[PDB]
Amino acid sequence: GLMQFTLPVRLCKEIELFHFDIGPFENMWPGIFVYMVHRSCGTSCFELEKLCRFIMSVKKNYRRVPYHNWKHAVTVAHCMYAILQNNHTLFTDLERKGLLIACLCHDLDHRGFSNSYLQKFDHPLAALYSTSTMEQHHFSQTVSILQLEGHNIFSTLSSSEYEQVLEIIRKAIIATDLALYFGNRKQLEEMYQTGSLNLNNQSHRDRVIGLMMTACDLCSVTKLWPVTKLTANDIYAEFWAEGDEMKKLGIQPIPMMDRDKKDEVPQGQLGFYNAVAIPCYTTLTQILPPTEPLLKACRDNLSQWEKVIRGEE
Ligand SMILES: O=C(Nc1ccnn1-c1ccccn1)c1nc(C2CC2)ccc1Nc1cncnc1
Ligand SMILES: [Cl-]
Ligand SMILES: [Mg+2]
Ligand SMILES: [Zn+2]
Repeated sequence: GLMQFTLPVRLCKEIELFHFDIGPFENMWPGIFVYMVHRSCGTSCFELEKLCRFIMSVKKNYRRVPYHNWKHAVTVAHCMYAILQNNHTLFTDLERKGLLIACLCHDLDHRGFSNSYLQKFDHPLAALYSTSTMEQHHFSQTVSILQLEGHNIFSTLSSSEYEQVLEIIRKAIIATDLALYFGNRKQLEEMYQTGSLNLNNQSHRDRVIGLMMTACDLCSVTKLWPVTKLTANDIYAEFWAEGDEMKKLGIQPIPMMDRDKKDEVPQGQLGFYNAVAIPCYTTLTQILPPTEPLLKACRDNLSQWEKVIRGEE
């Protein structure tokens, strides 16, 4: 084990920045993930042949959708790598192992439709899982892939460690259900402003990981303006396809899903940054101060959407 993963000089420097873009070459994203696992966790965390097989099976179970795709999985994992590297003392061995995997797997088999669409559509998954429908499916896909021959990347753990890391992965994946994030964030806010927040308490760790998962999931709003602006076209391409499908069920979609309301997108982004993204990163900065650059870049993007609304660009 004296073959080590390296990146070209510009990726080696810029991968440490919260606002790194992983680029348009798909065939380099497996290498970037392994590199992040090797520096984040260690070169000994995983057997390379099992990890490589796991990564390729995960890639094959993401779909060709505009936003919730393979590129989003790796991007979310990289934001988690940055949080882990800038808070290295706060996490256990199992948390480092589970969290990069949770992030790579968190939207497995996404079709670009919300839990709401699956309910209104009466999709079979909505019968199997009444709440966090898609997020329960993604976890179930993660478990199927882990049960494929040659894919048990946790084979060096004891039974009880394996079980714990799969419980970290399950809870991290359920927490990417944005309907759960409002509650979780309000609870961490109270806990922080009263001084009861305690990282030796497992239920509090769970809440902090939950919040890290939302931060990583939304991290597209924390890139430099030209990345953030281009990735918004991709999320809206999904939203408008879901609103089309709502219209096909005879249901008026919510405004952000109506492609006839395309001109109100800038006002939509403000609403989202003020109600969801800014509070999300403010709280995360309060709990993990070295994540400040996520909040900063999010503020800068909010500032850019305000410039668009006043016709300055
Ligand atoms: O824009 C987003 N949502 C949204 C638009 C209007 N209202 N609104 C909203 C309000 C309340 C609740 C939920 N969504 C958005 N949503 C999400 C996850 C699906 C929720 C992830 C990223 C997103 N944006 C984005 C922007 N720039 C670059 N990449 C991504
Ligand atoms: Cl879609
Ligand atoms: Mg999701
Ligand atoms: Zn996601």
